[PDB]
Amino acid sequence: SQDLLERIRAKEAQKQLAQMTRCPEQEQRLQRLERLP
Amino acid sequence: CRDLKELRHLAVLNFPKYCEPVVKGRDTRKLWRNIEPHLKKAMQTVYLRELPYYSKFILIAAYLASYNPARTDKRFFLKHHFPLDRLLAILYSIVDSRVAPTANIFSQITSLVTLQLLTLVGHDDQLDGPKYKCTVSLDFIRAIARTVNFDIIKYLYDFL
Amino acid sequence: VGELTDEDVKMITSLSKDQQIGEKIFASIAPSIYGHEDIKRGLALALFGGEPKNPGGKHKVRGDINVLLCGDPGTAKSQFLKYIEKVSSRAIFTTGQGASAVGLTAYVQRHPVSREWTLEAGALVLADRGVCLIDEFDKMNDQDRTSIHEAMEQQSISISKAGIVTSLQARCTVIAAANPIGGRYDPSLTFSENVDLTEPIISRFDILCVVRDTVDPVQDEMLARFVVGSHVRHHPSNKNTYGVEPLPQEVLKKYIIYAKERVHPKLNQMDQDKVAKMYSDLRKESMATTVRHIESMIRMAEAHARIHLRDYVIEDDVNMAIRVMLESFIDTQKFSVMRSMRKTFARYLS
Amino acid sequence: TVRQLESMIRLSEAMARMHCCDEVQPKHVKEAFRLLNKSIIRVETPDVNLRLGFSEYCRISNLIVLHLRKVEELKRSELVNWYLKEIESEIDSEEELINKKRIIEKVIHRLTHYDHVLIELTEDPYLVVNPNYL
Ligand SMILES: Nc1ncnc2c1ncn2[C@@H]1O[C@H](COP(=O)(O)OP(=O)(O)OP(O)(O)=S)[C@@H](O)[C@H]1O
Ligand SMILES: [Mg+2]
Repeated sequence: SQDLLERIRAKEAQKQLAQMTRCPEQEQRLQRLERLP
Repeated sequence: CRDLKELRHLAVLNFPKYCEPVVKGRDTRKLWRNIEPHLKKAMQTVYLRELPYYSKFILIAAYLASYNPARTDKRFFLKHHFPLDRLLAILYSIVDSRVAPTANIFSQITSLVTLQLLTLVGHDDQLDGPKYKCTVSLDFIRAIARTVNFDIIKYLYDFL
Repeated sequence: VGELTDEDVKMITSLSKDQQIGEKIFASIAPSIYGHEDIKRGLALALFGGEPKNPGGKHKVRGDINVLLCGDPGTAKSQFLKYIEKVSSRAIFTTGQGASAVGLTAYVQRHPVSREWTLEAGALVLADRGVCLIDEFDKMNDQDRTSIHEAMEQQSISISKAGIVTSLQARCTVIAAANPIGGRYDPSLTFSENVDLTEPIISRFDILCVVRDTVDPVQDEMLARFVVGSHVRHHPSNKNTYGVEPLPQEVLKKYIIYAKERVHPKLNQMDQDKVAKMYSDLRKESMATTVRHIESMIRMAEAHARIHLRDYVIEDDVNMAIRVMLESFIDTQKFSVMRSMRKTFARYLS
Repeated sequence: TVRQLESMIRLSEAMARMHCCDEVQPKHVKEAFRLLNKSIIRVETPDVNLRLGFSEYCRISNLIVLHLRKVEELKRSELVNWYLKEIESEIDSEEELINKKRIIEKVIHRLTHYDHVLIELTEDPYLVVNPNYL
């Protein structure tokens, strides 16, 4: 059913949001680290 | 149509065709599909329920005289650059053949006046300077022009 | 002529013996443009050119055809001019705004180093023996127009400036483009009234072609189909009315060169009575509304004979020249009289 | 004139380049047709009674009429189910689903009872298109 798929997608989105609760600056410095040399 | 009488009259008129399909053999889709085009044909009329040769030329000339300002007359007819005389000049210009001023054309003018296609404006006693107006719809004059092989749109100043 | 390969000559001769050579020649011009047979016909006929003559060394009869093109916007006149620019072996393109009288003609100048009077050739002078294209000729200043008539009529320019008098040849084919005043051509007015040019300038022109815009659904279908097909064909990644296959561009160019440089027709089988009667009728129907028209028709017949690579002119050339000239003339008249003109001259148009 | 046709082809090519698609699709043509048509344009369209935009209202009406006319060669619940199936690519939360249900119910009722473009035939009534909508 569509409801089951949407709830699964919402659960995945919530899990990924909890994953990205980490500070965005952590990856921004990593991005800059490749540009430094 | 919100008129109860008119809607009831329409229902009375159209009911037999409503009941034909079931007689031919509660099928809502079947009835609607069989009946839809007739309804569209009926809605075309909600509230509604061959001239002689020279007469056509007279009519088109009268229409041109009525709907074309006099200043542009020579611009449309003179080869190099409303009263009855203007109509006569325009008619002589339009027709490729020399038409004699037989009394029959005057009889045609008077008959066209009688048929409520041309309205007399001036006094009835004044039959030397009479005034006329044309009351023919544009679609009618376009249709009658087509049967003559004449393009009236090319001479209408307003459209240009 | 010396550079021509004998294979090119044999191909040209094999094309000449074809009975449908004219049809494929006309269809070979502007493949990317649809319809408009009359304009390409007239431009090709002018491109082939007539035979200039100098009877007795007293007066010189030009063998050049001047074409003026007035049309409603959206008919790809500039595309035709650009194609003519590319095809011609010698071609110069000028715009109306950027062409001054001093620029178009030769002018006297003092040399920056040695400081003697010197002549610098204009566009028309460099167009000698070639073709000159004028775009937006209706934009010409009247003062700039004044110098044009001399080169149009005599195909030579006499410069009398700063104590220097010189004569230079101006044998060129001139193609001029113009737009009607107000942006739309009025069929209820004479051709002279719709174009802001004096009568002598129009008289110098030999062929006049007017193009209008009409809303025809079938013609719209044809235009859309042809345009989208052309767009599909000419993609860089991917890189007729007469029913005849167009010729290759190089073959057409070689044919034009050979025809220009070999054929010299002779008008020894012309019936003067027919043309005399036609010219009398032309006078009758023009005063109701000249010699150079007859001269243009004569050089037109000469050019048409040159198309078929014939040393002598057959009367079919005269018939086609009469037909196209009459079509050009009636197109310049008012609507109220062109029907009567067509009825009167239905003998030749049929 | 033909210049506008060339502009239309250029607009289709620009839409194709925007989406990084190696081939041109008719969706680009449909998108560019509106922009060529609109000409005179207001600052902002007024709201329609929770409010919804006029362009979105026309979009929903066009989609529903096209589907009904295609099916002619339905039921209220079945059509709503189809719409929810088609709009699945955009909804990401339950609140959006209930909002879309509210919107579609309101739009269907409004078209049935105010614009008369949809005619009811006798809890799941049959819906038919007014035969004079193009
Ligand atoms: N009959 C036609 N067939 C094919 N393409 C055409 C045709 N008419 C116009 N076009 C296209 O339309 C484009 C623009 O036309 P233009 O040449 O600018 O119009 P125009 O008739 O020269 O009037 P102006 O000089 O621009 S005001 C051309 O480059 C062609 O690609
Ligand atoms: Mg142009």
